[PDB]
Amino acid sequence: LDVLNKNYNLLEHMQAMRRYLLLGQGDFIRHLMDLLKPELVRPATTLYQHNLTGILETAV
Amino acid sequence: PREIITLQLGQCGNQIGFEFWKQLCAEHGISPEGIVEEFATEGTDRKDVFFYQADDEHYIPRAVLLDLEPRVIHSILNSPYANLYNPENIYLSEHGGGAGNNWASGFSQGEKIHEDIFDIIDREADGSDSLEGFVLCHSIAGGTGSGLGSYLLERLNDRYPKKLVQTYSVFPNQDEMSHVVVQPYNSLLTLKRLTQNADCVVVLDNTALNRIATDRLHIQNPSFSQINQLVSTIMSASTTTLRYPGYMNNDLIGLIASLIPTPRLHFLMTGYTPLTTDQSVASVRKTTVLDVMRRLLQPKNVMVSTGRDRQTNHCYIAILNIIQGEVDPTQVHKSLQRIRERKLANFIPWGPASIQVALSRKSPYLPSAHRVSGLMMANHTNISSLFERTCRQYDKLRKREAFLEQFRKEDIFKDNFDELDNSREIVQQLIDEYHA
Amino acid sequence: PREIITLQLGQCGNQIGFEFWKQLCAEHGISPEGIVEEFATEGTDRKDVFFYQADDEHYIPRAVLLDLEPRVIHSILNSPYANLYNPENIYLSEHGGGAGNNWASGFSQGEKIHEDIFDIIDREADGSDSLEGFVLCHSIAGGTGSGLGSYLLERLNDRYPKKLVQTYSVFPNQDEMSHVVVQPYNSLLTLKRLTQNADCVVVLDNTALNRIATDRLHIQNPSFSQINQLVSTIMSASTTTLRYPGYMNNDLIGLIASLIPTPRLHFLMTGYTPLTTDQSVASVRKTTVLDVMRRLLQPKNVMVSTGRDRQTNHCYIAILNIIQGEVDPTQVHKSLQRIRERKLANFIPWGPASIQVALSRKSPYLPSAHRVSGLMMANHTNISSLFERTCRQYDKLRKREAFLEQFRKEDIFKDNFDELDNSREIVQQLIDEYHA
Amino acid sequence: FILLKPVFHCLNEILELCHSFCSLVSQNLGPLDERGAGQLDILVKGFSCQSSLLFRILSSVRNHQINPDLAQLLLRLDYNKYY
Repeated sequence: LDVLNKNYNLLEHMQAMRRYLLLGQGDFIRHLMDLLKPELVRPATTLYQHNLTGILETAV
Repeated sequence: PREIITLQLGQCGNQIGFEFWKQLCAEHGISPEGIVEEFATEGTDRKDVFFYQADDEHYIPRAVLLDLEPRVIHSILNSPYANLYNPENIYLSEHGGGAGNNWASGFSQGEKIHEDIFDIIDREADGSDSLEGFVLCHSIAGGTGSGLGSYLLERLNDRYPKKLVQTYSVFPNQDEMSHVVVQPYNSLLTLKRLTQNADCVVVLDNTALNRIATDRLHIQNPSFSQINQLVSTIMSASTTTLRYPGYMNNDLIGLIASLIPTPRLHFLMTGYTPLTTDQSVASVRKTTVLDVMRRLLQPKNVMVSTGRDRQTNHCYIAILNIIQGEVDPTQVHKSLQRIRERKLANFIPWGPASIQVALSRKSPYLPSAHRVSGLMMANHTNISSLFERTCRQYDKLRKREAFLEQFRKEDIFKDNFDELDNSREIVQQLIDEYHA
Repeated sequence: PREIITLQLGQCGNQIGFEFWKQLCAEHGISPEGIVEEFATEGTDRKDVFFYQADDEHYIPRAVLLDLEPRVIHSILNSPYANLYNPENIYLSEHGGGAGNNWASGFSQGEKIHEDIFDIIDREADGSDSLEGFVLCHSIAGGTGSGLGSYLLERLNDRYPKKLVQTYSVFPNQDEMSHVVVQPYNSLLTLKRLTQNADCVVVLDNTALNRIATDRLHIQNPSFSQINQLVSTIMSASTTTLRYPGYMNNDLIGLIASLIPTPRLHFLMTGYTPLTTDQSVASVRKTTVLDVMRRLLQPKNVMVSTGRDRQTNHCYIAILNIIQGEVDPTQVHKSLQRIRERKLANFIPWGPASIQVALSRKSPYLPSAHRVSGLMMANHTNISSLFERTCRQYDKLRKREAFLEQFRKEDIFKDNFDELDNSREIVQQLIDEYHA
Repeated sequence: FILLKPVFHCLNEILELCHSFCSLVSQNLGPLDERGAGQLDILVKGFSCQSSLLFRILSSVRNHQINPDLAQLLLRLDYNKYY
């Protein structure tokens, strides 16, 4: 349990996944879901993924 | 993102917002001229929601302060918290105003400085491409905050139509009528603009301030230096879901949406218990959350002068109970368990009610991470007693021939007095009709 | 190799090029009269691209400066940076000119000094056997830079046909029309030569200068000593791929080729954010590249007076975003990732668009190797608002009988006024037609 | 190297087809000649022989079990192409 704390932060990732998949802190997801709605109102195309990667990066 | 522009205005609205920004630096772990502590980012996870976003880690306040009286701003620059304020966002040095004491003064001064009043306050609007709204941190007492504040409730309704409007307005004092006598006139003129030209208000009574200021605070001569202590804490308490990282109703359009039943019914009762510093020596023994919300619905912490025997025919519709800091959340559902057994809130017989409880972690500070805090945002239909108090003091003054010849010389040609009287009775009749 | 001859001309064009050469010595690590630092070759890998190549490690500027007014050159020789300039390349001591204030003065003086004006400026042309081109560092304001500058745009088009022409021309000020009144006449006569007798321009508005000069610079009385500070940095910023060692678009015919859609559509919008010295104390904490290009497309750093509500029916076609110095290039593709999600640039519906980003290492200097710099070279089709502003001020003046009898006595026999009006409307119609 | 046979043959076919756009323009007053438009008509086919062959790799980039560094680069020019 000490080698993860020095190098990998294993159970810190247990808390970090709760903020995105369990949606613990809402400001990460609300500033997401505000910008994220003008893309979700249209049907998805093959041009969908490329602006979804940096609508994340302007949200984080 | 969620940037709100505060509109501090008037003789009393500038002083209650001065220590509101001064409260925010002590909890963010920041200094008004520098950054000496590292507690601002590890302890607090969000800071750019009321401040302007940083250029040198200097969180500029998104604030504007206009007043006709230069006395309120000359007691600011000698304080060491004024260097955080900017001398180019609002005014430079030696700013002035009118003479001046009239509701018709600031109502007529809005369209002669119309070019300058819509120039520098709009520069902060396009800083963020998703503006939250506007809060008018103004006053009802006097003619300074009530005269000019009624103008911006009209022209910002159509120029910025998709923005939230909601104000923390303070009510004036009705003890004697010697120093001021124009109090029934300028109050009802702004109160009409607070219902149809404004969505929500947060009422703050003055006669209920000295009820609390002699309750536990133990003063003999009531001064104006105590009016900023009860007000600045509950202002920062109302944004604990918004400033500190919360999940549900973490926006200002989140909290107000879950409490307003209908337009022109938005007057929210406020409550806040912990104001005593010698409680600190006995909170070390795990003082729980099971006893802090039993006294919120009990009419002891209220800031609204209302009748004590008028609560049996009135019914609560929406009640907010905000706990902060250390909550011990394994018993917060246990505190809400005990609500249905007492029925301390009368429930509306036509529809459901709601007791909403929420939590957020407080500042990394020793008086904040130790003592439980309870903020109440009630909505009870006994608020017409204040509207019956203001209207009975309004029609009695017009039969005494008071300020009918001294008030209609400037910019008033027709009788707009019953235009305020019927619309106030429309509020008072639809409140009692709302529980069928 | 890639030698460019700058054509500094006029009352304003000589002063903006004087500190342009003065900026180049502070970043090359050289002195105008000697070489005291060894940072010129180990830090900077290329120096002979704007300077003349060395004979004694004295990098002579490849510059010529002609003006009718002797006042601009008499404020040069007392400065210690004039010994780098040569008194035989342009003029010796006591050079003069006209009287003189007219567009027809310098237009008629070009063919009476025709032998001398094409003698000493051609001696620098055959120094390198592969000449890059000519940049006319001239002015539009006044009759000095606009009168003589229109002549060299014609006779250098055929005598040197295979050379790049592109100018950094400054636009005049349109606030009041009391000191000068000949401003609509001399501007449109040069603006016709800037589209058909010239390939590209770089517009620099004067009414947008004092928008920035009071934004963050905090001045009370606007003087002419601030006009050289915003201009000389972006001139040296535009040649960072050309002076400092870059790879792609490292020539002046590299940058301009990737932005011009078509001839007579070449007016490029410029933007440059970092101009404040107290930002330096907070750039020590790894200020990234992810936040510096979010504000370039946001209309805050622009130097073009354009409409704010006219950007919805106009579309960007080419946008340049130049980062300099410390870039941290592992996140420069991360900055371009966030561009498609906002769509802050409206894209043309007929063809593709392009957001080009490039980098080059800056000077080995402490204010240069620490703070991020962003240079913008936009191309947006809302530039007809300036052309609608100049044309509406042009036809209104001809109906007031202004300068129709006072202007046609010398060397003007026919009405060439509608020759400028239709060709300006040809530009304004083909811009809106360009997005089908 | 992006792919062994097709993309390297697609890429050298790009640089050959715009190399005859050099030698077509390089005549005296190119676009007014009959040979200027006659040599052009083969090239307006071969240029869309290259964008459509670039279009054929993008379907192999979306339907993806091949290579991530291939896919991240070729789409980076492709939203820089189709946007």
